Amino acid sequence: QPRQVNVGTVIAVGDGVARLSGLDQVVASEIVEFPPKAGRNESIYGIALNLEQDSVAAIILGDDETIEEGDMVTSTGRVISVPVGQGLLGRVVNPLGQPIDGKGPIVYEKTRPIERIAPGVITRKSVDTPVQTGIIAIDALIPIGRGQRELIIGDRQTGKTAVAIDTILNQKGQGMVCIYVAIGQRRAQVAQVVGTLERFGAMEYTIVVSATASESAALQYIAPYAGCAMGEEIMENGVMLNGQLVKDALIVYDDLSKHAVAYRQVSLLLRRPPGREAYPGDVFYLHSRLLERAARLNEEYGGGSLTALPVIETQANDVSAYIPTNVISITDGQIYLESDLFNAGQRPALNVGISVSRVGGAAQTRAMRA
Amino acid sequence: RALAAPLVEALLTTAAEQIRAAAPRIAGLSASEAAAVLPADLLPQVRNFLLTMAKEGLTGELNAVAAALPGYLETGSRAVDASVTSAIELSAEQKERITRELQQRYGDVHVTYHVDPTLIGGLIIRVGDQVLDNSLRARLSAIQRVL
Amino acid sequence: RALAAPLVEALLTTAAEQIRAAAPRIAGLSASEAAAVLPADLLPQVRNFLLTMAKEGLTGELNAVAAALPGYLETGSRAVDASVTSAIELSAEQKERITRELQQRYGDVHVTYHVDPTLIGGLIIRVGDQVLDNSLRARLSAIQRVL
Amino acid sequence: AKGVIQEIIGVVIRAKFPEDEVPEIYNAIEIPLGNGDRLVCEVQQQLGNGVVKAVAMGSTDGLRRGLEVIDTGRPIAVPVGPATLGRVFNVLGDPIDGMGPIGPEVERRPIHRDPPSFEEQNTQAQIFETGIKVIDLIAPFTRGGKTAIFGGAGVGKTVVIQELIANIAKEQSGFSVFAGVGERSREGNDLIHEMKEARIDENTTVFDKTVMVFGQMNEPPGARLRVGLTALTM
Amino acid sequence: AKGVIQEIIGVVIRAKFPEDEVPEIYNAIEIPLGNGDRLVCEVQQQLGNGVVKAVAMGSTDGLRRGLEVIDTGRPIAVPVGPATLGRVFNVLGDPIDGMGPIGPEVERRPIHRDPPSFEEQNTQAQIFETGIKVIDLIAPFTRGGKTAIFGGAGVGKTVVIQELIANIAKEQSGFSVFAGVGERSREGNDLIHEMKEARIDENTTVFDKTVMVFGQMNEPPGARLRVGLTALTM
Amino acid sequence: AQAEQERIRMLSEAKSQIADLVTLTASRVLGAELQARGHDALIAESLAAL
Ligand SMILES: Nc1ncnc2c1ncn2[C@@H]1O[C@H](COP(=O)(O)OP(=O)(O)OP(=O)(O)O)[C@@H](O)[C@H]1O
Ligand SMILES: [Mg+2]
Repeated sequence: QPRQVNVGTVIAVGDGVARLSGLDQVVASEIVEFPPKAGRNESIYGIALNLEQDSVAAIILGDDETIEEGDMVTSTGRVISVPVGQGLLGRVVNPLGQPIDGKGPIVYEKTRPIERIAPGVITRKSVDTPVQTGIIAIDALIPIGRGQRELIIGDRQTGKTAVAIDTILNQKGQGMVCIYVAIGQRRAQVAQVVGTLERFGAMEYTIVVSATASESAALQYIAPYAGCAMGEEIMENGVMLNGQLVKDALIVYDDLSKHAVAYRQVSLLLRRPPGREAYPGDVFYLHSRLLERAARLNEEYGGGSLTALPVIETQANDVSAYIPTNVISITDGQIYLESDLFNAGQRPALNVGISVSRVGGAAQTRAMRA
Repeated sequence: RALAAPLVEALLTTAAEQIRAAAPRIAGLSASEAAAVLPADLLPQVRNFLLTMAKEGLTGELNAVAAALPGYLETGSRAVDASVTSAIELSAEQKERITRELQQRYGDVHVTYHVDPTLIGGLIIRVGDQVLDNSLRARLSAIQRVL
Repeated sequence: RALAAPLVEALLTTAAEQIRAAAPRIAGLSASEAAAVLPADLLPQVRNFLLTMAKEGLTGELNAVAAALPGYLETGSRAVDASVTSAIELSAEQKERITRELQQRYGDVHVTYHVDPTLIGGLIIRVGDQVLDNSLRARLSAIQRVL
Repeated sequence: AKGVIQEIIGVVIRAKFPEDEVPEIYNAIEIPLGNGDRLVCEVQQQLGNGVVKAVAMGSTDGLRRGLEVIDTGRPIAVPVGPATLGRVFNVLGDPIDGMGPIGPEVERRPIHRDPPSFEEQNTQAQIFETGIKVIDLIAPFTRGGKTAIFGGAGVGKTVVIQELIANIAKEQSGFSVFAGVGERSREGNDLIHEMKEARIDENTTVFDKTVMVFGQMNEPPGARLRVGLTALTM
Repeated sequence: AKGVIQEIIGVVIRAKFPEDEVPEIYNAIEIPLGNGDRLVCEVQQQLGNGVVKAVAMGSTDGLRRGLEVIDTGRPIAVPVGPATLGRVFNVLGDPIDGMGPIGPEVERRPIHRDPPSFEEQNTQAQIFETGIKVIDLIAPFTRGGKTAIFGGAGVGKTVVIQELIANIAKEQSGFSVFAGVGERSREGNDLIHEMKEARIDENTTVFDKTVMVFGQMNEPPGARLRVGLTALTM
Repeated sequence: AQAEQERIRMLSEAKSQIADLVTLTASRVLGAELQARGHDALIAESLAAL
């Protein structure tokens, strides 16, 4: 089945960024293919970010050491997309939808494009159905409801991943499909998380989207948006879980600070002007795009919901930094974990004085609220 | 208008002739070396341009400049450089046949036939920035997707 | 095509300059008359272009040929925007008069005409970054003197 | 009046127009999409030779480097009138609520307007009668003045807004405008729409007396920048 | 192959190669440098028509523009195997001890390799007794896992490391690798040599079970940058 | 359960290896067929879209 594809030439490939020369009529976020050549039997995709006059600066979703100057790139017409559906439950997949646990191919029929507009302005609904974390401190004082994005902010080692995994494990029969996006997290820690999920039988409804630290900064940059698209499909179409059409998704971004670091890396390698703390100017926009896609749709649009649990590490408990303040502004509530409380025996370590949940009692059962 | 057109064409032809004739005259020879090699086979502007080109010694692609001279008469744009790659070395008859066949764009466009025998029995024809690939290696990957 | 730019542009500019310079001296000549008029020391195409137009009698348009001469080896976009403002709307022969007197600035560069009816008589000539005003300047200078 | 896109870097679009038809500094670019709708940009910097740098107001995830752009001549035109009352709008003035589009007969006004001159300003500050005891006693407003609430959620700020709208609509004519600039879509929408639609006064809902323009965090920076000006025009 | 140096900015060397023979991203190029000894640079970037930016990993303070560079075609290859046991190497895998060079029969592995996949990860770990009260009580040293000490300038990082090596290096039950990236050659090494050669495990010294790659504070940035990768490859 | 998952992974890896071997064998057979018959017969396919 022969087709004509647009071809460009890699004129400068560097630290995961390639200038693709003439790729006219390329969409602003297409997937350039880098077809296999002598020495490489696979395709290394890339995202055509900067469409400058006579140049296409594209970040590379993979290892850039194989790409060479003068290589031909074919522009696949599709914008960056991730496979979605029932087939991804219980599978660890890199942000491109390719399995990395080696349990077989991902059986899918629909590929939802990442980086989608927010679900809507009037399409949402008031958050009423609670998300039962299983932690008394969270479930009583800082409630989380379906469709509410609740930041988990803390120091380097205070229990943020522990809280997220406890929330994921608790959703055994509550009709929730969990997603764990591991951005910049070491592969051994992602393996430990997957082992913990499998041990408690929480891998029948969990999707792990891991872009580890070794993998290129483009994969880490698109790591949350993939997975957010997965949850969007789950809340918009539903998946058959335990014989029920579950339309509720709970997505946990393992560390959005590492995502911001990856975005800063890909922006500075593209030579875009820096901003505060060397981050690009539109990183608040970066995180607001991702977190505003978590919504509780009304009954006219399906009635599904997507619950986001971003995780942030703060250096020396400085919650006044750039990315922490941005994501605190974006989210609907904060869970502050402190090392001082963690060492003093308070294992959940929530600083209930400063932890807030703007949804409030509406995200609690009437018994718990009373 | 008309007088300018004939004048421009004549100047372009003269420049092309000078470049083709004197390209190898100062080719490679440095500024001091090609200064003697610089013959009277150029206009004073053409001689100055050749001296500038051969001052560094890059007077090798001057014939391309000669090829640039005639196209600049008609505003160029006829390059339409296409590249054909097939697994077997192309025989002259079929090479000419496919050269003539890609007449949909400009006719016998600039074609640099390649082999790359890693291909199996197919054509990779890149016209400008549009590539057509019916090579059986492409079908090979398009079936191998079953992996 | 890229290599053409320097040499072709230099040759075309030299031809245009030579034709424009010889336009005053070589006016209404013939082949032999302009051969004795136009300097033969110019480019081989330049002398031919100077003689051929006069031989056919189109020597008056030969200077206009110079106008197209640089554009044959240039993008031809650096034409002065000689804006001409006049309250009286100008006829085609008027505009031809203005352009033919305006070629003294570069050539027949891009000229745009406007009305500005509040002017009386005269015409405002804005060539590049030099403006000559001759229409209402007198009255308002007078009102400045009166006040 | 038609140019071609040259560069696309995020939500900043560079577009080259003809030499004599370059758009002004705040005009709309209105890139037409294949699927019927259009992407309205806003010029920000005239530069070069017919080239204008503009802010996207949208995603720009489906645009090539050759798409045509149709200058609208005027800045972003927003519907103003009694028709645009009790309705929810975006930055571009397109009604994002369930009801139908605004009719062509409704007047469209430029988003960018000159603030009133010095001569028109009141020479003496005047108190603004809200009706709330603590507000009208401790921190009185100003007619044509600015007041800021420093409060989170669950403190009744939304109810205070609703009562202010109701009181101004009852005692005075008191039409109200609400511009949610960079708000959470959950808090700003479907928890302001529903609460104000449910809240009623003189058998008329508060939402019926209030215009809403919403530029939320998900929208590009230009939308959040110009939503305030949209509300000011309305 | 057979490029020419264009620019020498610090330890970063830009070299122009033929159009169809440009080195890959991580290939190793070599300046003959005369005297029978060559400077091995590692490519880092490809800039255009045969221009590549590489890191010298050497003095790069006595070579001029226009010097030829030979493209090896492979990344830095270091010896691996039992032949590297008990020997001290550079970043390039060249021994610096008095003993002879590694033989050609010894396998050469590139210093740039993919990390273990997600399948290969082993999450099983158990306590490793180290004999230090604070380490074995508060933050147990992990067998088969990653651990590190974060210390300032004046604190005793070197003392703690040396004590750990002395405690756990006799009962290794395996081989060991020590990488001296950016550390003093006074204590960081050449006295760890004295301590490792003095320690004896049943007539076989601890140094006989150790591969030591150095690249310390005196070396230029490239050596300190790739010495860790060389040690990891070994 | 871990043993069952490992068995499933091994079966998937075996299927992948079988597919790769089949692709290599098909490539070798196609190369031999092209060497025998000649790739010239594919030239007529150049007019399908160009
Ligand atoms: N009851 C508890 N609740 C939460 N954390 C606990 C509890 N008991 C112990 N911990 C600590 O929490 C750790 C789990 O990892 P944690 O959630 O703190 O990671 P993290 O915040 O993501 O940090 P890192 O950045 O180091 O990966 C355990 O290894 C242990 O040290
Ligand atoms: Mg964590």
